[PDB]
Amino acid sequence: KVKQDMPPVGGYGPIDYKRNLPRRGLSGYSMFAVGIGALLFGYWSMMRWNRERRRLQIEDFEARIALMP
Amino acid sequence: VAAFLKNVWAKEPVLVASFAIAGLAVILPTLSPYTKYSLMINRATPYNYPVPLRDDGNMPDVPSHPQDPQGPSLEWLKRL
Repeated sequence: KVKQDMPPVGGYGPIDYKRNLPRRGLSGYSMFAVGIGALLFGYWSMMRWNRERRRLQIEDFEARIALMP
Repeated sequence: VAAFLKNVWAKEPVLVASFAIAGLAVILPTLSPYTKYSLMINRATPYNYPVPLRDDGNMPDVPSHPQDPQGPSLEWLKRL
């Protein structure tokens, strides 16, 4: 008969050993640019809302002071 | 200067950025245009009942009826 030992048609195809750890492109300083940007949004909006809340504050004190007598 | 700051910002970014937030936090309250607004706001909120005074024999201003305009006007806050 023939022999049943293993090796097949040669090569088993290619195999990739070498190291790969790629792909993060979002990082220049521009990460700072987007974060600091987010701050620049927060202070804008929050500024507005605190102004509004002061307006309400004066209005409430007006309620009280009109009550006082 | 340039090399010194490049090197301290190469080694210890936390400390450099800390001094930046510090210093800018020191100077900027002096320059910015919005400063006075905060003061005038804070002074515009009464905590204490406005108390009338004897009117006759005085210089006319800050008039009796609350609608009569002669007094101070925070309308600038009404639209801002």
